[PDB]
Amino acid sequence: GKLTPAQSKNPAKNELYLVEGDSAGGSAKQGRDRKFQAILPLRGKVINTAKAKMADILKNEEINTMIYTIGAGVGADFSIEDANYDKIIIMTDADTDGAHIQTLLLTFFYRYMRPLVEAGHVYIALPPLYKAYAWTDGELEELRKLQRYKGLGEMNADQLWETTMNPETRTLIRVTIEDLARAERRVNVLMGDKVEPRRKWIEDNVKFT
Amino acid sequence: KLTPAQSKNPAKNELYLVEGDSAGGSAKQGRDRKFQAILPLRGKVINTAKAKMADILKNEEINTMIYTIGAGVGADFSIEDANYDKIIIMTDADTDGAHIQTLLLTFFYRYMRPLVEAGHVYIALPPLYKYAWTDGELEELRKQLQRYKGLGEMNADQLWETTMNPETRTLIRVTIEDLARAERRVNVLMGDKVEPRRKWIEDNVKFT
Amino acid sequence: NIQNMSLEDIMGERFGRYSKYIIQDRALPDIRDGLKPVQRRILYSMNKDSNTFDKSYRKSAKSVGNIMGNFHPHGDSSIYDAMVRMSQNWKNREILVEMHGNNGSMDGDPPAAMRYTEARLSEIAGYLLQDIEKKTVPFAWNFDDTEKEPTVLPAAFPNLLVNGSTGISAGYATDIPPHNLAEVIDAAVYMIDHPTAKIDKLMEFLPGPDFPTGAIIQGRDEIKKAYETGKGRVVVRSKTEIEKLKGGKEQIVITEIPYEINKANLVKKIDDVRVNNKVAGIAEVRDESDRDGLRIAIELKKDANTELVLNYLFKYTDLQINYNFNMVAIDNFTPRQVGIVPILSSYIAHRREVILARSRFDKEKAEKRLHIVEGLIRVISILDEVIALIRASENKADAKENLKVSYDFTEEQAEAIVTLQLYRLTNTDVVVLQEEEAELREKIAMLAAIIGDERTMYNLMKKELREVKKKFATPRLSSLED
Amino acid sequence: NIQNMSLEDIMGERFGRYSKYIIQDRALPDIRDGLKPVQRRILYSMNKDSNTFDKSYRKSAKSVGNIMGNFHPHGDSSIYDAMVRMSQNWKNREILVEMHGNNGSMDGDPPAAMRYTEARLSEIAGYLLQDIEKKTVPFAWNFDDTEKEPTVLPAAFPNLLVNGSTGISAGYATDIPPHNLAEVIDAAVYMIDHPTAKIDKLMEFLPGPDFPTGAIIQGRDEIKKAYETGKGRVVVRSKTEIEKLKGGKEQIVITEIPYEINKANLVKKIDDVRVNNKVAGIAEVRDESDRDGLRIAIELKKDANTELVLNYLFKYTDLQINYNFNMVAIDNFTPRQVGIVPILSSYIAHRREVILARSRFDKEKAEKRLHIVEGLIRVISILDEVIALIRASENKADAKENLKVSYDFTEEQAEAIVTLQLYRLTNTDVVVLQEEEAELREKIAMLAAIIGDERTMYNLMKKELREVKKKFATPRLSSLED
DNA sequence: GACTATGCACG
DNA sequence: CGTGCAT
DNA sequence: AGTCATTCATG
DNA sequence: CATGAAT
Ligand SMILES: N[C@@H]1CCN(c2c(F)cc3c(=O)c(C(=O)O)cn(C4CC4)c3c2Cl)C1
Ligand SMILES: N[C@@H]1CCN(c2c(F)cc3c(=O)c(C(=O)O)cn(C4CC4)c3c2Cl)C1
Ligand SMILES: [Mg+2]
Ligand SMILES: [Mg+2]
Ligand SMILES: [Mg+2]
Ligand SMILES: [Mg+2]
Ligand SMILES: [Mg+2]
Ligand SMILES: [Mg+2]
Repeated sequence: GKLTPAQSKNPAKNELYLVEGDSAGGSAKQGRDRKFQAILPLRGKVINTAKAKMADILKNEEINTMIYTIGAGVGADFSIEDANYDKIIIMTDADTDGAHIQTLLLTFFYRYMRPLVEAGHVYIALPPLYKAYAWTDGELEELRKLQRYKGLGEMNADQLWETTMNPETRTLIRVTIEDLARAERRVNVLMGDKVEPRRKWIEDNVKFT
Repeated sequence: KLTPAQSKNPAKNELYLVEGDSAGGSAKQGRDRKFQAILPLRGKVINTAKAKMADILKNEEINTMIYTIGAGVGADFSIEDANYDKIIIMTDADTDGAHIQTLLLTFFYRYMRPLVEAGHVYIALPPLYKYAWTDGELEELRKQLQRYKGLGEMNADQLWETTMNPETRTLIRVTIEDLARAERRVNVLMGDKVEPRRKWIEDNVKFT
Repeated sequence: NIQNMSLEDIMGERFGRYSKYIIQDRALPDIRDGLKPVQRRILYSMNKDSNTFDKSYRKSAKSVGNIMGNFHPHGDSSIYDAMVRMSQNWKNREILVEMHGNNGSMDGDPPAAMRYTEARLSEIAGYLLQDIEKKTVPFAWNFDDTEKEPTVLPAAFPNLLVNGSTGISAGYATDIPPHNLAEVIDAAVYMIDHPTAKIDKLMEFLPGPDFPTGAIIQGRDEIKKAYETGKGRVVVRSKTEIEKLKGGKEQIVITEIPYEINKANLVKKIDDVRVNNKVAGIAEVRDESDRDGLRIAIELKKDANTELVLNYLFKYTDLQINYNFNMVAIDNFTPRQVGIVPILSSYIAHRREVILARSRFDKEKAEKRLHIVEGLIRVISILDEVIALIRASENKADAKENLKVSYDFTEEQAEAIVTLQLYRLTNTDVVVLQEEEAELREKIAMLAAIIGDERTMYNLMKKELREVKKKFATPRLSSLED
Repeated sequence: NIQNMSLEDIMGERFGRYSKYIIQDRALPDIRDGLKPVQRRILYSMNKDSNTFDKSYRKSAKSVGNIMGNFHPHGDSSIYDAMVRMSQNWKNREILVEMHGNNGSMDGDPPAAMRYTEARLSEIAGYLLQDIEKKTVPFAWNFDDTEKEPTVLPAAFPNLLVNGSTGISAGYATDIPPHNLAEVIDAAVYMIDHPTAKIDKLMEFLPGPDFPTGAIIQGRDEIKKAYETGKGRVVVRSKTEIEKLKGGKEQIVITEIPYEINKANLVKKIDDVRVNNKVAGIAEVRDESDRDGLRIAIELKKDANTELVLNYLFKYTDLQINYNFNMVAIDNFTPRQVGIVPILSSYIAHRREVILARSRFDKEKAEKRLHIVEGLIRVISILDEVIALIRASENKADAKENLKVSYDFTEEQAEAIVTLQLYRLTNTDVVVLQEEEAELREKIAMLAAIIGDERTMYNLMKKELREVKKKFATPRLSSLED
């Protein structure tokens, strides 16, 4: 077992944590409420489900232990009720690469688990940037009335709780597929096989200065 | 694991028992691939004297040694079916290198006596400073500095010229010149029993 | 060409080298600062880098590399591992390094790789290093011949007993348990006054071990045997308790456990006792420890005899274990089995060399300075003249000789005078200089006392050992039973 | 508690966040200095630490960690693997890093881990950093706000073409082969004179890529295509020679292979032909590469069409490959497909920028001192009343003020005067000072010229490029064939 | 970025 | 066995 | 002190 | 299938 399980098996409040790296992976085990929170360290960069073969996608340890740990099976063989967690939260560094990961994961939770996503079940944790913690460069100027977090790993097991894991002190972005169509196009282009649409998308949307 | 010599020839070929992949890698680059193989040893080697000949045949380092030296181990040891003419031990100049030399020699003494009493087992002498070996050979070179912390901080072509090149290298050759005073020496120092050794240390090791 | 060594002799030389080195320079602590050489290097390096309790944290790897390149020519994983340990408040009684991030847990899971963690010395580690600039401890060259390293730290508190060691050399090995900082100090204070103190008086201040893990230590007799010969076998038992529940279902709650024990394995090994049913009627083991408390609750059955469960757990698990003293350390360059006395003595011995060295250093400093000040007070009364005389001089050297010959100033005073910046000729108030002249004689005096009178020196040793104690003292965690 | 976002949005402020960073700040070189950020940080750091070609090697880990705590908040593996590359001379035409130890082979076996190796900048890397201390390039805060780092090096030689780059971000990738140093300089030298130069003419100076592994580059028209649009496919083929062995059997001897190609795999794949008999005639495939040469022997059987074999291997192995240009770089904060012209021009634009800054800088310094010397030359004429005045002054602050108001000195001068050591009052030789006022006037003119004569500026830039050429120029390794 | 095995003394 | 510096 | 896997765009 | 900075 790569995964660290919740103490009591209540798929009614049980949350599955997808953490980037064993560094933060562990710093997450320690800081948790063990009765209802499990931890699954994601060792590496999660595979691109939109780019690769549904043959190779299945023979990928990081995806398997998610198909097994989620307990519903992927594809259409997906029973959204025989799952094992109410909320599935994606916990990553507040960095560029963490962002990249938030991506690759999403595309999987849509390509191969649309239901879990449409059922408003998938979330995205929101770790802090500064320390009296803040989240945006504006919320720092208000506290000036000074540590800078380079990611989840350089954070202490007690601190990560009060700030991003505590179901009271935390703020979770809740993924919803609002317009199933204008969404299919976005996941399809960013993470797709075709390079030239991505290029154009970056050119039209990304401001270089 | 092993890097062969480009040509089998049990009479001229040399097997280099190196300390760790990084040194074993500088060696794979300096060799004369025609007659020099390289088998790198990964970490401190198993004390063939302290442990059970059971768990001994289970140590990968040892298996991949009995098999490439190609003559089996112990009593079933065919001295003639040997694979290499000279078996050379290359470890750092540092103490842990010294330690390994110990661990190996005890193996070759205990589970391959024949290859040891045959003067086939050698020990490379890398350079301490840079080209001088002993602290004295240093004071000389200042008349007419880079100190070496291990075989690994040395460059490939430097390695060759100084230790691996037959024409230019200095070797020790472990000769068992007394099967009695060379048994009571292994068992005291590598034996299961700790008291003897604590004493030997207390008697021979001057702590200044 | 090849030289022929004897197997008997090659093995002799080689094991001798390893033996000696690995004894005095790897697995065993110096009896005075209670540090293995890598530990010492870590601390010293971090300090040289201003990576201290008061200044920012610092990516660990930065530190580790700096350590590996200036002082400790070995694996970066050894260095970090050791650096990590010194920062884990469940292995050390009084942590030497503070680390932001994942340093592990009592569950024994691994720390974050050094890329993730940042670190700095603890306030108290500061004290181990106190006065080190002041030429107070013997330095040698680093493996490089490029930089000098301390061979022992000043040790403003007696680290060897306070944080313990352990401990695997060759021919020898060591195991010394942590001790309450406040008590070890009380002990040393007494022995400073009564050199000849014997173990029994000593144990009135230093009753025995104080594991950061806490718990219960049984065996007052073997503690003395230990404090006496250095070896000895005490007993360490988990702090238990009983809660009551519904249906008349009693519960065993554990809150402290045996030093050096892996909470996780302890929990599984217990739970195994349930599964295998090695003793009658356990319900369910559960680790309910969260970030601010240790709690293994062992739930029992309806008609369950709690006092047999508990006793089986003590006998057949690590819920209670044997801690063996084996106090080995390195006195005068060699390994020594030592008891509570040789330890506490060498510490005083050392603190002594340290306080003398420090005092000579400060004394010479104040002296060289007093000298300059005496110089300046004279000048002021002949300022015009000295200016006039410099002006008439030819270069700088001529000025100085002229000062010497004409006013009997000394080389060192002439230099001082002649290299004052013009604006100094404004703040020309002597009453202020006279004040410093005095502050300085007083200082020189107080220090000369210390050097000339063993009793005045030991009186400092004591003053200081108390401040440390006042400043860092804490309660016991482990309780004692005979 | 919660806040909702669209799947169409959370994939927007993410992948667009990643994209930009990976593109601006990771996998693509800056067109002016030819460095991806990791590399530029590596070089800046090693240089900041006097870890250069003329001083001793420094343990790789010491370096690596310093980079990681100062500038590059990332993997130490990533940092070392990069440092290692900059040091291997079968990947770099002009290596930027010198590494004592096992840094790898063309057989591509792993470099020793960072705990074994030491390293320093190469002499020519000095040239990449030349004049950094002079405010030539723009700096910015580090991820940490403790230190400023350069965004681009001064680049005294045109690295991006000389060494090459590669090359995989998101939305763009890059492949730029290496080039001979002398040639790229000739090219830029020409274009400094003729801003409006045709590729055809430039190519008289820059005939095509020069890989450090040599070999044969085939495809004149395809090079042009690349030098012009930045995309192009050329063929790279191994240097071959044939040796008539005794027995009527021929032997193909390889002595150089294609850039980026693994000698070990290449031998394997070739022998794997021999063993499957895909083409017929191969007898033994035997690598004979020693420490001072490349040599693969392919011993063919007696009577066997050596052209059919050789060609088979060219098509079906890496004995011969297609090398694709895809020259992208970061001009103005953004990725740009570019050819020889935008490249050389961007470099030239940069040197210009640099040389101007550099010159504003020394001139500033030379001004500030000339101003003080003017001040000092004056004081000498009025020394007596000046000492006099500083005398009647209340304090340093009042002396400067007094100096100003009484005699027109300026802050800058008032300060220099008021902080002179008493012994300066010995000297009264205006003649040495006047020799300096002259030297400084001259220095300033020369610089000022440079700053305000576009032409003057360029001949300097050329003067320097030629010196770089004279000192580091080396012969082609790769032959060209239409 | 986890996993994998050794030496050494000790109950 | 499991300890902690070393390979 | 090596070994395993993923990104990204390209021919 | 590699490539080389990244997880
Ligand atoms: N089967 C497993 C899946 C993950 N994994 C690997 C792997 F093969 C190699 C590396 C690796 O070189 C590395 C590094 O710092 O250079 C870092 N990492 C970790 C940051 C992710 C690696 C990982 Cl996880 C193999
Ligand atoms: N053939 C064996 C299999 C296991 N093994 C191991 C191993 F398991 C762990 C480590 C290890 O922790 C380490 C370190 O730097 O801390 C260094 N080394 C290398 C210097 C020797 C290790 C090695 Cl080789 C090699
Ligand atoms: Mg990160
Ligand atoms: Mg070594
Ligand atoms: Mg390790
Ligand atoms: Mg027990
Ligand atoms: Mg890697
Ligand atoms: Mg081909």
